[PDB]
Amino acid sequence: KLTTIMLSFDVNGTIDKAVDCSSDPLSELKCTLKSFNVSKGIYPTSNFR
Amino acid sequence: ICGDSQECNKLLLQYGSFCAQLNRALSGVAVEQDKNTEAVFAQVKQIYKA
Amino acid sequence: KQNVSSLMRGVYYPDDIYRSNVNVLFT
Ligand SMILES: *[C@@H]1O[C@H](CO)[C@@H](O)[C@H](O)[C@H]1NC(C)=O
Ligand SMILES: *[C@@H]1O[C@H](CO)[C@@H](O)[C@H](O)[C@H]1NC(C)=O
Repeated sequence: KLTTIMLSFDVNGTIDKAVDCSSDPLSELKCTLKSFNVSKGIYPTSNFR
Repeated sequence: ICGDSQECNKLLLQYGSFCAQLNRALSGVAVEQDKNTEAVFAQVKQIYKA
Repeated sequence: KQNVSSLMRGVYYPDDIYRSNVNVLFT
């Protein structure tokens, strides 16, 4: 199905990990903040769900 | 920018870092003025009664 | 004839181009 996802890559061109920001609020936070490690706090999020 | 539009969002997915800058700057400004309001008023810790 | 869970077992390479050390979004 059509889904927005976030994909990381390493130095070898291999995919490290995926987000799939259509399932979890933390996933939507990760797609919103453009990062896989998120600092402690409150953040507004986008409408990826 | 995009009124829940798929093509508009698909094109903005080439400008993700711009809105990351905007959201981070506005959140920092909001936290900054929460700190300002705390610093101007909350100087004494013991709330003395009338 | 029962269900299981897609425990992150559907991630593939969307574009044929080469990328490295980046985190990019897709639809
Ligand atoms: C890339 O491959 C080399 C093998 O030549 C390996 O030593 C290295 O750890 C790999 N890098 C990553 C990020 O997996
Ligand atoms: C999967 O689960 C749903 C409800 O949880 C059920 O209706 C469906 O029949 C299940 N799929 C199969 C192939 O049995």
